[PDB]
Amino acid sequence: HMFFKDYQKKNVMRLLQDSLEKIINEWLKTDDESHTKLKSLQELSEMDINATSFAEHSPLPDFVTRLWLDPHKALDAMDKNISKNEIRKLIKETAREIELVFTHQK
Amino acid sequence: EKTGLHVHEKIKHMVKNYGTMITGIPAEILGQNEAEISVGYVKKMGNMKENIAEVVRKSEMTQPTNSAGKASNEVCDLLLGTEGASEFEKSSYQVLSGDGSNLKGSLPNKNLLVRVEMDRFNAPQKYQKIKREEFNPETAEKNKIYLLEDQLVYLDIFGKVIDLGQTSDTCHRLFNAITTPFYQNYILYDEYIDPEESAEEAAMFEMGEIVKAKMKNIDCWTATHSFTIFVPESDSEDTRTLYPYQAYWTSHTLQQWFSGDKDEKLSRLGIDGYIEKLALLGTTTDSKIRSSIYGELFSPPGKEHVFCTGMNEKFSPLRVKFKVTEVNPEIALQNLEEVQEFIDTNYPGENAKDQCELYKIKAQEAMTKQLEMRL
Repeated sequence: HMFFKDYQKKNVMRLLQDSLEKIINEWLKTDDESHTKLKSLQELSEMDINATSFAEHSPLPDFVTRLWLDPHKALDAMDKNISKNEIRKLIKETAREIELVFTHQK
Repeated sequence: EKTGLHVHEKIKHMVKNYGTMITGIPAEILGQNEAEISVGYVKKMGNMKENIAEVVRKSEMTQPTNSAGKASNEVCDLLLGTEGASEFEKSSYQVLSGDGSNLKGSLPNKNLLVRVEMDRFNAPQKYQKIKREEFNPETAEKNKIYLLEDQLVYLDIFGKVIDLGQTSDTCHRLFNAITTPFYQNYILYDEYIDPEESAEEAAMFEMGEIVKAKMKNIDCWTATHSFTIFVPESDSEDTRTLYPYQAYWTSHTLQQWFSGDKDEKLSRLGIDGYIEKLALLGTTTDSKIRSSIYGELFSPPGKEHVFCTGMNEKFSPLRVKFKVTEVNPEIALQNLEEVQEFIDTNYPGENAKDQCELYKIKAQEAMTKQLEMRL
C-alpha cells in the first residue's frame, strides 16, 4: 500500500474544498458596505492554526466555523488520518484562493 | 498482463464499472458532505422525515463529477501516483505547433501520458468611441476597445491601457467618421457590415481590421478545457494507438466517455490522424471547421454534430498546450489494484452493479443521518 491512503485523502479533501467554495461563494454575494464578510475571509486565510476565539461570534458561514473548530464532530465519518490541522490549512488555502478571485486580483 | 495497454484496459473497465467510487471517497463522508450542502433544500414544515427523505432521493451525490480538470487529476494520480502527478502538474506546458510536430516528436515508443490544456482567445468584441477627458480606465468596462479623438487603445482584462500603434491621422479619421449615436458604443465585428455603404461603415470595418491584426500579438489566451491522452507503447505487432480521456464541464463524465466508447472511437483515427485534428484546431481560420473538429474530439458521445452549433459555434481562435511524461505500468497497475481492493473490501457484491448500489445505499443512509442530526 501507500498510494491509496494518500489518494483517498486528497480526494476527500478536494470534496470538502468544493463544499467550502460553494458555501463561501454564495455567502460573499451579500456583503455590506464595510466589507465585513470579505475582511473576515481575509483574516481566516492567514489565521493562526491554533486559533479558535474568532469562531465564537464570527460572520463566517456556520459550516466553515464548525469544520474549523472540530472537523471530526462536524463530519463524524471523516477518517482520523485527516488531522484537525490539515483541515485548518485547507480552510486557509481555500479562503485565500476565493479572496483573490473575489477581489479581482486573480 | 503487465503492459501499458493493459493499464488502459483496466482504468477504462474500472471507471466504466464503478464511476465515482474510483475516487476512493467512502460512502459515509460523501453522504455527510452532501447533507451539509443540502440542508437549505429541506422543506422546513411538515414532518421532517419525508422532507429529508425527499432531498435525499433527488440527491445526485453518487453521480460522478463532470469537471474536466478533476478527471484529468484523477487520471494523473492513478497512472503516476500522487507525487508523480503533482510534479507533472507543476511542470511546464508547450504550445502545439501548427503541424503538431513537437508533440509527435515527444511520443517515443514508451508508455506515455499527455496532459492537454485548451485555450480560447478572449479578445475584445466591443468598442466605445469616447472623448479622452471622459475615458477613465479605473471605471470603464474592461476587455474593450476605446477610440479617442486621435488614439485607439485596448483596455485589457486586467485594466491596463494598451496602445494599438495607429497614427494620429488614422485614429482621427476613424473618430470623425463614426457619427451615428447608436454606434458610439457597439460591436467590433459585424457579419453584415459593408464600407461601400458609407464612410461610417468604412471606418467601423477598418477599425475592426486594425484591432484584429494587432490582437494577434496580444496575450488574450484563457484556459477552457482539460483532458489527457494515454499513449501506451506497442508491445505486439499491432499498430500503436492513443486513447484520449476526458470529462467536460457541465456536459459529461469520464464514465460516460468510456461507456460511450469515445476513447476507442477516437483511437481509430490513429496517432497521426488524431494529432492532425488537434493541430488543425489551432491553425484553421474557418469557424465551421473549428466547430466540427471541436465537437468531434470533445463532445459527449453522440453530440458531435450539435455540440458547437448556433450559440456555441467556435468563432474564437484556439490553441493546444501539452505536456508529456512516462507511465510505469507496474506503478499504475498497483495503484488501480489498490482502488479495486478498497472497493471489494468496503462495498462487496457479486458484480459491479451490486457494489455500486451498496455504495449508494450507504451514502444515502449517511446523508439521512446527517440531515436528521442537523435538524
